[PDB]
Amino acid sequence: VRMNVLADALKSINNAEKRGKRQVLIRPCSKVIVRFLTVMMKHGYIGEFEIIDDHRAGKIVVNLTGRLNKCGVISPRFDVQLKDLEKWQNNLLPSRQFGFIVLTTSAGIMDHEEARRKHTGGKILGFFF
Amino acid sequence: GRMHAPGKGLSQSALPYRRSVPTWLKLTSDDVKEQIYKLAKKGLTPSQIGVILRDSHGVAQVRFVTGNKILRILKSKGLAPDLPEDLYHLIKKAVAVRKHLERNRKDKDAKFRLILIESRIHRLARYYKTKRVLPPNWKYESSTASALVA
Amino acid sequence: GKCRGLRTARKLRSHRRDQKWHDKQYKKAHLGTALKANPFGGASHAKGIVLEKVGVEAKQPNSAIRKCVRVQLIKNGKKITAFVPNDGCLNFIEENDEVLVAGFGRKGHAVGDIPGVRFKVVKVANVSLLALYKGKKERPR
RNA sequence: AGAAGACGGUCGAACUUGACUAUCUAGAGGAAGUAAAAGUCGUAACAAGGUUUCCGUAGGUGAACCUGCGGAAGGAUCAUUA
RNA sequence: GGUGACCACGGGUGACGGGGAAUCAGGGUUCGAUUCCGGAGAGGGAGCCUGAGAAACGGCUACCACAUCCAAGGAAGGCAGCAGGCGCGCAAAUUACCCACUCCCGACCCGGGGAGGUAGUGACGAAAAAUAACAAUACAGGACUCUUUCGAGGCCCUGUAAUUGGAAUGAGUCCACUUUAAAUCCUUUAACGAGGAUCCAUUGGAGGGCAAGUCUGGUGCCAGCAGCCGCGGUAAUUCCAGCUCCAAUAGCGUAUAUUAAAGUUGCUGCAGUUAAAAAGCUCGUAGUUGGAUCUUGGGAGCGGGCGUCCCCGCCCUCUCGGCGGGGCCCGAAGCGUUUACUUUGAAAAAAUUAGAGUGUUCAAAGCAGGCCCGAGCCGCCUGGAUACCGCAGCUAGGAAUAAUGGAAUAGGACCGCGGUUCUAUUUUGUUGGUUUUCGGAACUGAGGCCAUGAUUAAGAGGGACGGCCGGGGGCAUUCGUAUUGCGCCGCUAGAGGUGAAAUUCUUGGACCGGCGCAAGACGGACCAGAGCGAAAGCAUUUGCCAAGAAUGUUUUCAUUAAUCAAGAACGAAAGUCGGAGGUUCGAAGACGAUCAGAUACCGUCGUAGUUCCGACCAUAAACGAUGCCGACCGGCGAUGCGGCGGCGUUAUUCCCAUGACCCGCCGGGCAGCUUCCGGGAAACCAAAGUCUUUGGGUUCCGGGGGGAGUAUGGUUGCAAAGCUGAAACUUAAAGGAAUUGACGG
RNA sequence: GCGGGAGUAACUAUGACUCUCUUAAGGUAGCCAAAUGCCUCGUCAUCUAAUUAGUGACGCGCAUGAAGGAUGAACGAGAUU
RNA sequence: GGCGCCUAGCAGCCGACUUAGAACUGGUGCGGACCAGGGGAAUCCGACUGUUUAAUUAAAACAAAGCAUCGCGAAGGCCCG
Ligand SMILES: [Mg+2]
Ligand SMILES: [Mg+2]
Ligand SMILES: [Mg+2]
Ligand SMILES: [Mg+2]
Ligand SMILES: [Mg+2]
Ligand SMILES: [Mg+2]
Ligand SMILES: [Mg+2]
Ligand SMILES: [Mg+2]
Ligand SMILES: [Mg+2]
Ligand SMILES: [Mg+2]
Ligand SMILES: [Mg+2]
Ligand SMILES: [Mg+2]
Ligand SMILES: [Mg+2]
Ligand SMILES: [Mg+2]
Ligand SMILES: [Mg+2]
Ligand SMILES: [Mg+2]
Ligand SMILES: [Mg+2]
Ligand SMILES: [Mg+2]
Ligand SMILES: [Mg+2]
Ligand SMILES: [Mg+2]
Ligand SMILES: [Mg+2]
Ligand SMILES: [Mg+2]
Ligand SMILES: [Mg+2]
Ligand SMILES: [Mg+2]
Ligand SMILES: [Mg+2]
Ligand SMILES: [Mg+2]
Ligand SMILES: [Mg+2]
Ligand SMILES: [Mg+2]
Ligand SMILES: [Mg+2]
Ligand SMILES: [Mg+2]
Ligand SMILES: [Mg+2]
Ligand SMILES: [Mg+2]
Repeated sequence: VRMNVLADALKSINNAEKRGKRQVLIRPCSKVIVRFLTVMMKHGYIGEFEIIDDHRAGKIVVNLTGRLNKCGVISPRFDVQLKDLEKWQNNLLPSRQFGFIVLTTSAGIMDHEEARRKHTGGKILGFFF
Repeated sequence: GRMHAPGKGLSQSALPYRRSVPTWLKLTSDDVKEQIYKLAKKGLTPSQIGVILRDSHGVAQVRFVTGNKILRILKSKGLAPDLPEDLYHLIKKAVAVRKHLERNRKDKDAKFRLILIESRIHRLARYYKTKRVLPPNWKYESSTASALVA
Repeated sequence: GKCRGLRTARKLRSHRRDQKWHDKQYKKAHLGTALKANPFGGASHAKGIVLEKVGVEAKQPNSAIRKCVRVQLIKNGKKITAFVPNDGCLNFIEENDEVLVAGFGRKGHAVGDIPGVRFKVVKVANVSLLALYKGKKERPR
C-alpha cells in the first residue's frame, strides 16, 4: 500500500519532468507536499501549482518549467543535526554551487541554507537540484 | 489489492462533492430516523437499511440528511446488533463452510477457503477488541459459533 | 529490496553478521578450524628437524625436480615439506639439521608448479641460506 | 588471670569414587574425494552427438548408463492454413 | 513466582574493561598484554591473626603439586618486584651506579626507597642528517653569437680524465672545560685528521603487471627462476655469471596478522531471468512499515534597507506584584497531555587527537620563554589556550515532522445554589462557658450554560447487496466411441510385427466381416498464445452443496492495512500402507532381433504400478529459471468478463425489452505487435524502466570453481527419504552473453 | 533346482574386460568358518601374561541364501563369552 | 413484632490415622529376628504370553497372531459310515 505520499508525489514529478510534460498531476496531496512544492517554487525549479480540492485528500497540478534534474526523497526521515548537515549536503548534492536539501525543522519546512541561517536541525525530507 | 485474493478491482462508490441535501427531498431528519427505526425493528442490517433508503425513499446519504451515521443512530436509540454486521456475516460464512465441509471431506478447496475466512474473522475480532466494541475476552470458537448466526 | 525503517538496526546487523560467514576470508579468520589445521599455529616462522631430503615433480606444463626437505617441527611435532629456494642450497642441508621455515608466499596455499608445498627454508643450523648461497659465511664444522 | 586438650557448629582445602562435558588420538576392515602416468573396458554428453537434452521419482545393469511415470525447453518447433 | 525469538539459558573467546592505536573522502574495519584510571592475582585452592583499612602472601595455618638442608630426630620455602638463570619458543636487555631529580614512608629539615633517576644492550619504531664542493684545460651541446653550413669565443650547462689543484669540512684520535650524585653522551674548545679524498653504501630487480638490456659467456624442460601470467627441451629480453642500467637509500628484502584497495559484506552502497542466487503455493504470530485532516492570513517604530528587504514587536493563567488595602511593578503555584526530535547550557581526569603561542641550531619533541643590564636590573614582562569527547542521564527555548491521549451508556467542561462531617487558628484578653456558617473540606440533590460533544469517507481495506461469469471444488448421475475378452454366424490361409526379420497366433478356423454380451480405463474432434484456481491443477450430460474474482453501487464499518521469523493448510508424478478393481499401457523380468559386444535403442509377452476409497511422503526444469503490496512512465490492434452509449442487420410480435452481430467508452485480467522512455554484459525487458541524478514499504536469499548438499549431530517419516548442514583438502579459473571460423550420422 | 574351462590393465598381484562349452535356469538381494566351513586351532584385529574359547572383519561359501533371507525392541528355569 | 449486623467467620465439644520437621541420645547401631531383586557389556535361537515327552530331554521343539496359497454356490467342498 502507499506509505510515503511525498515519495510518490516526488517520483511522479521526476518522471513527468524526464518525459518532458508541461504539467504533472500528483493525486494524494498533503501539507508536507504543499510545503515542499512551495520551497521548490520559491527557488524557481517549478512553476505555479494549483490544488484541486475534493472533500477527500486533494490533488495538485504543477506547471513544470523544465529546469529540474532530480527531486528525490529520503524515505526514512533521519534526524539531521547541523554537525552532519555538511555530510548530507556533499552526499546528496551535485555541487556546492546549486542544489537544495529540504528538511523539516521546528521552524518549518525549508531548505538547508535557511536551516543553517537560522541555526536549527531537523528531519530529512528530500532534495532537489 | 484484495486481502486474501490476487484481485485488484476498482469497483467502488463515488460520493459526490455536493454534501448538501437535494431540494427535492421532502424527508426530514426525524422522518428518516423513524424509517431507520422501522427497518431495524423489521431486522435489516445497516447496509440493507441504507440500500432500501437510497433505492426507494430517494435519500442519498443518511449522514448528509440527518448528521449521523446509521449505526450511530441505531446505537443511540438502543437497537444496534450485539455483533458488528461484517463480523456477523464472516461468522455466518464460516459456519456455512464448516457445515458443508463436515459432509464433503474431500473439499480441500473448501478447507482452504475456510482457513481464509477464519483468518479474516480473527483479524476483525482483534480490531474490534482493540476498539472495545467487543468484550476483551471475546473469542471465536468454531464449535459454539453456529448458535450465534442464523 | 532491503529494509529501511528507522528501527530496523537489529535486523540489519543480524543479517550482516549472518551473511559475513559466507566469504572465505572471514570464515577462515574467525572459525578457528583453519588455525587448528595450520602447522605453524598462527606463527610467521617455525623451527624443525630435517627428517629427509626429497624431490618433488613440477606441475604438468613444467618439468623439474624441486628440492624439498621433509621436516618435523619442534613444537607440536607436525611433519611438513619445505622447499629449498636456490640453485645449490640443498647441499648445505643434511640430516637432523635444525632449520627455520617460513611461509612460501600466499598464506597456506601452494605456489607455482610445486604441488602441496606451503613452506620454504630460511635458515639452517642458525645460519642463513642466503648467507650460505652468497658465501658470506661458512657451515659450522 | 589463665595454657594444653575435648563435645558440637560453621567455612572448608584435599583424597577416593562415580557421572557429565570438551578437545587430541590408535584401530583390523570398509567406503569416498583429490593428483599423475598417450594403463584396461566401453563411448555416455557437446551436431537431431547418431535413442534430443535435462528435472523429480522408482527399478535395473561392468561402467559410463538404461527403462517406466509426470514435468521443462535451457529444442531440433515462436508459424501450418475450412 | 522470576527470565526468555526485543535471543533468556548454555557454550566459545587466541576476552581483563576503558582512556586510546592502525587505516583514512564520507561511512566504516581491525587492534588495545603494554607505563593513565578501574579490576583481579601472587604456584593451585581454602581459612585466619593484627590493624582504620588485608581474606595481605617480600604475614600466618592446613591440604595438593613442586622443591632446599639434615647428624634422618627435624627445619625452612613462594622472583606474574629489580637484576640474573633454566625451560618454552619465530620471538624480547645489565646478577651496573645513585637517592642528585619527582615523590613515598617514619618518632622525622638529618634515615630508608631495584618506587623512581642514571648509565649499559638495543636498525621496535620516530626526527635531523655525511659519503663531497669549486675552479681551469682539453671533446661535445645550447634560444649561443660573430661573415649567408664552412671557422672561432664576447657567454651558458653537462659528461668523459688528468702531473690537475689548492680551498672547506667532518668520521675518527684526543687536552681541557662543561654535564653529572659521580661519570657517560650532546654542545664548546687545543693539537693531529682526505685525492682511488682505499675514510669504498647497501638491499632488491631489468618479459609484463612495474622503472630498468630484443648485450655477452655458460646450461639445455636439467639446474633453476617465477607472489600471477609464464621462462628454461642447444641462438633463454625471465636460470647461473660479467658488464651496463632501474627503485629506495642508511636502509632494503622475505614470512605472517591486520587495514585500504573491497561498491568482492555493500547503512551510505552490491546483487538474485540466463553468470552463484526468489522459498512449490497460500495463510499467519512476533518484527518492520503504515493514507488525508486540527493556526492561516492579517499588524506597529526600531527593521537579513513601511523603507509593502524586514535585526525583528508577536497585533498562558492567577498570587503577597517588595519599587487586608496606590498606578510608583515584576515574585510564589500550575501547565488547557506524555514523548521522540532539534538548538542551547551544565557536568563530563590527564595524557593522546586537532589546534594557539614559542627559532629545540631545523624537525620529531618540550612547555617553555622574552625585555633590557649603560654593572648595580639592590629586576621587569608573559604562557602553561581552545576545540572534539559517541550513547545514556540533567536544564532551558522551538513545535514542522512522528507516535500518543481528552466529551459517545456523557461517568463531559465551566458558573453558581441545596442538603453533608471534621478541623491548624479567634482574641465574645482573668481562667473556665467558648458561638465560631468563622477559614477550608467531607459526601450528596436539583439547575443554567457550553454553536454543548462523533473530521472526512482514501483510484486503502473488510462487509452487505444486484445481475452475471468461469475445464474453480466436492457429491451423485448420464452418455460416447474405442480397447480387451467371450458367445454365435460367414468365407478363407495366412495374420501380426519390422529398416529387414524373428519371438507370437493360426484348417483346432488365426486375421477379416456381422450380431450381441461383459469389464475397466479414457473423455478425441469443438480446444484457442481462450477461461478458472494460491499453486499443484482443472474439459461427456444433468442435479445438489457450499465458495469466488471482476463488474455495478450517492450501501455499511471507519484504518480495521502491506510484507511477514516461528507455526499452519494444500501440494503433479513416482513411491509407501490397508481395502476394492484390474481393460489398456507398462518399471522389474523373459524372449526375438541388432551389434564386435547389446544387460539398450526396435519387436512379442509381462509383474509392481497405472483406476477408485482411506491413510502417509512433501519432492519436480513445482519455470516467467523473474517475491508481494503501492505510484509513475509511449503508441496500437485484438481477446475474456462485467457495465455504459450509439447507425443499422437479425430472432418472435403488435412495439419496446431481451438474445446474435456492428461501432465505441470504462474497469479488472490472459497476452500480442511496435518504439532511441529507459535499462542491461548482451540476449533481451514497457519491465528485467523510473539506480553514482544511488533511500516507497517489506520477506527470502548469493559471495570464485570443487570437496558437497557430502560427513556428523538434531529433527520428521513405516520405508524411500525430507529439513537443518560443515571441515580438512584441492584448484586459476569455472562460468554468462554475443562474434568469426571449423564441424554436424 | 539355480554351471565350467581359458586369456586379459605400463612393477608384481588381482581381473573391470574378452573368448568359447553347456543348462530348464545357472544362486539375485542379502548373510557367514554362523546352531550351517571338511581343510581348520582359516587369516587379520581385539580381549589375556598366556585363549582350539568370545567378539569384530574378510570370503571361489567341502555343502549359505530368500514363505523363507536379513534385521529389531521387549521377553526367556534356552546355548555361549 | 418496634426490636440488630457473625457476612476477613467465630465459640464449644469430639475424633482417626498419616506425613513432614527439630532437639536429645546409644561403643555408627538401627528393613538389628522374620520378610526380602547380585549387577553390567555382548553373541545365537525363538517374537512375546501359552504348550510339551505322567516315570532321564521344558528346549531352539509345538502352538500363536500375522502372511500366503488351495477347494467349494449345496445335485456342493472336506470327512464318517
Ligand atoms: Mg543418452
Ligand atoms: Mg543420445
Ligand atoms: Mg585471558
Ligand atoms: Mg588494557
Ligand atoms: Mg593498572
Ligand atoms: Mg589480593
Ligand atoms: Mg593469600
Ligand atoms: Mg661508507
Ligand atoms: Mg641478469
Ligand atoms: Mg585490506
Ligand atoms: Mg558482487
Ligand atoms: Mg544460475
Ligand atoms: Mg505480524
Ligand atoms: Mg500520516
Ligand atoms: Mg508372426
Ligand atoms: Mg500423487
Ligand atoms: Mg495397494
Ligand atoms: Mg504389451
Ligand atoms: Mg518492501
Ligand atoms: Mg562458493
Ligand atoms: Mg552370494
Ligand atoms: Mg562361510
Ligand atoms: Mg561353529
Ligand atoms: Mg575362559
Ligand atoms: Mg565371527
Ligand atoms: Mg565386504
Ligand atoms: Mg519362546
Ligand atoms: Mg520374529
Ligand atoms: Mg504337563
Ligand atoms: Mg520326563
Ligand atoms: Mg525334566
Ligand atoms: Mg513376518
